[PDB]
Amino acid sequence: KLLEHKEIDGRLKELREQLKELTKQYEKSENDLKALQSVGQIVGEVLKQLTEEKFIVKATNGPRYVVGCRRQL
Amino acid sequence: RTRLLDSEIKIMKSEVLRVTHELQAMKDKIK
Repeated sequence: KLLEHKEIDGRLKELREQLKELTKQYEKSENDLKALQSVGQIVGEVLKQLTEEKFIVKATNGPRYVVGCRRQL
Repeated sequence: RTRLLDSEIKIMKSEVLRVTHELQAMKDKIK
């Protein structure tokens, strides 16, 4: 009628706002879970180009390796 | 009356929304 749920709408809005913020953190957490599947990569410097798909690289910890190259790079 | 039915419908919707939201939003964080 004249009043209806206009006055009661205040309680619903307050409850929804508090619960709405909780779901926001869930999106943030998912970002972390998307990083747990990314592993590290050894770091070394290129020494020479034997061929188009073969390189001589020495990891800056240990030995010298002959390794390939990613196509896109 | 005409607004009596509307009030009952709104109350029923609120109960479902509160239960449904917890079962989905809260579960994702805990999982």
